[PDB]
Amino acid sequence: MIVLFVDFDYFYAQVEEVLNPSLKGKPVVVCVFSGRFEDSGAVATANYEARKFGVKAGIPIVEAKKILPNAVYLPMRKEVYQQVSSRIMNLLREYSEKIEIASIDEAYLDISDKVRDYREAYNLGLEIKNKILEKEKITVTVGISKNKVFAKIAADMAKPNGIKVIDDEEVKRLIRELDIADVPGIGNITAEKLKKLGINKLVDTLSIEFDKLKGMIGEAKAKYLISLARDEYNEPIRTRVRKSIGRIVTMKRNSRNLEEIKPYLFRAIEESYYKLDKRIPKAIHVVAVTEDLDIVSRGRTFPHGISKETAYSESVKLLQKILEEDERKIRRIGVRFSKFI
DNA sequence: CTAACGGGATCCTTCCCCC
DNA sequence: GGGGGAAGGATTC
Ligand SMILES: Cc1cn([C@H]2C[C@H](O)[C@@H](COP(=O)(O)OP(=O)(O)OP(=O)(O)O)O2)c(=O)[nH]c1=O
Ligand SMILES: [Ca+2]
Ligand SMILES: [Ca+2]
Ligand SMILES: [Ca+2]
Repeated sequence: MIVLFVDFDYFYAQVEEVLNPSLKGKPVVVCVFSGRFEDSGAVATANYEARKFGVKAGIPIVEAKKILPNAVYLPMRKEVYQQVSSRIMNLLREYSEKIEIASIDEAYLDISDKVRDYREAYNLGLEIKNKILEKEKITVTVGISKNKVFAKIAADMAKPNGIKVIDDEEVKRLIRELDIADVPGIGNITAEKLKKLGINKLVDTLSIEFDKLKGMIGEAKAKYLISLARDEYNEPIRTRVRKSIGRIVTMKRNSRNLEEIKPYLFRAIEESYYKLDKRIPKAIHVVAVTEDLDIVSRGRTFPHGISKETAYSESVKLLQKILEEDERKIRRIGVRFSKFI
């Protein structure tokens, strides 16, 4: 297998840069305002000019303005970014029928049937980089290797407008030397669990007893990491089908009053049913983010599709159950639909 | 009515009903 | 012993 992985660079900020090129060279920060107060919210992404000084995704807006008070702070316009993303994905489909769209800005291409070695796969990587910046003037990063995981690691390394190949021989040195926290699927809770077991490299998973590795990170992550360490990972590129659609809004103030929460729950349903855009769900989940950011959720499924009116009636019953069974004030209320037809 | 913070989605684990 | 569905967890974007 030769897998080609395309990852658009600083993508929300770069799209705003494309629609308004005067922004180029300046630090651009794309924020998600929450409306509790002024500048309440977080950073969706920033470009590298803003990232240089520590303004990156996740940190509060007010924190970013303390660091770069004169940066360009734009509100998030995600469906603008989605239509741009949709057009770029359609470009990628010319280079392989086997393609996996992983998120709004990442696609995996199986180029096994289109090139014979890495040298050609590298050249076609440049052909894709040019065509995207040709047709849409967006710089991307190409990562090429033998499986999805190392193709993504390659792109992580060359990330800002790069292209880089991890060959079979670098895969082996990476198995021995790459920090295991830098492996896709290993966040900090799992990474911290691995270090307390002594594992800091992928090869260490072969030396440890499986049951004690399984006992602390789970069966799936264990087989996953062992498979990578044995150089025997090879999940195929598959078309990913969106399995849920939802929306959760922050209330202007915390509450446990059913009548105060109901408008927000209903607006989540309105916006959620719009995003379904045709497509009928048979399962609904009411999702509450509590006082202290803890997410509670009650749902239920039906032998049939759910109309908007049933979504209204049932969300109230499911919301009542959340307050019946939890004592925390709710801070954000939302809804998720799944199990489509 | 301005208060130390978004939002969307996936896969997996755990528990419990059930064959 | 396992298949299945609900709610919680960890991840990533
Ligand atoms: C990391 C991250 C990204 N995003 C959004 C913003 C990005 O435009 C999009 C893809 O994110 P990423 O690909 O993870 O980051 P990026 O594209 O903005 O920067 P990079 O060049 O390093 O890839 O997802 C979030 O909303 N929250 C997050 O925590
Ligand atoms: Ca990415
Ligand atoms: Ca990206
Ligand atoms: Ca990590």
